[PDB]
Amino acid sequence: KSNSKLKPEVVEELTRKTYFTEKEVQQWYKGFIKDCPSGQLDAAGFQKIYKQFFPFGDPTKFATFVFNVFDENKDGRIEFSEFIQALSVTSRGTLDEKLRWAFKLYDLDNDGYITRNEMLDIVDAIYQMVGNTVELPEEENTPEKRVDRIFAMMDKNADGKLTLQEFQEGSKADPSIVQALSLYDGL
Ligand SMILES: O=C(Cc1c[nH]c2ccccc12)N/N=C/c1ccc([N+](=O)[O-])c(O)c1
Ligand SMILES: [Ca+2]
Ligand SMILES: [Ca+2]
Ligand SMILES: [Ca+2]
Ligand code: NA
Repeated sequence: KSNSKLKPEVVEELTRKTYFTEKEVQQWYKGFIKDCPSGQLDAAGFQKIYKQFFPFGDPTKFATFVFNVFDENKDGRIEFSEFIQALSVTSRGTLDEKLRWAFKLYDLDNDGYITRNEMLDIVDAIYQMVGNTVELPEEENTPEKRVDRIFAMMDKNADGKLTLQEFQEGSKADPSIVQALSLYDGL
């Protein structure tokens, strides 16, 4: 096995917690192990993954935000159970499940609201990750302008924070958000 096989009860458990079949779970564990022999992905390794996908801007900050959502137990490592569950929601979830995950990504302090400064932190990290290989349209060319449009559309009581309900409904109102979150294996 060389631990490239999971225990049977662990295969059954992870298949039951994800949109993957038993075979798919086993294939992902095999790749996870070749790429991370210790069975634990650290923040540095996560940033390397994002560094290859996005070699034009600095993805340090954004990969760290994502790393922290993958890291459901906050021990500073991604283990396979965490990895596979995060991949299942982000690649195969329903729109409501992806929106719940997205909310956890933006709710940096886990208090149930996304403030404007929280969203600005995430959106700045995204802008930095893409980097200015291309010029954006003027009305969305800073992270501030993007956050202001989002709060205009979604902050219904205009208190400077988004509840989970405001983010979900606000997200569903915008066709480009709906589109981005309704993919299954990217399609
Ligand atoms: O290791 C991975 C996944 C993954 C895909 N293909 C692989 C091959 C080898 C190892 C890992 C992978 N990080 N992406 C994570 C992720 C997190 C959040 C979002 N979001 O922000 O939407 C997303 O789209 C993907
Ligand atoms: Ca962990
Ligand atoms: Ca918060
Ligand atoms: Ca609000
Ligand atoms: Na499954």
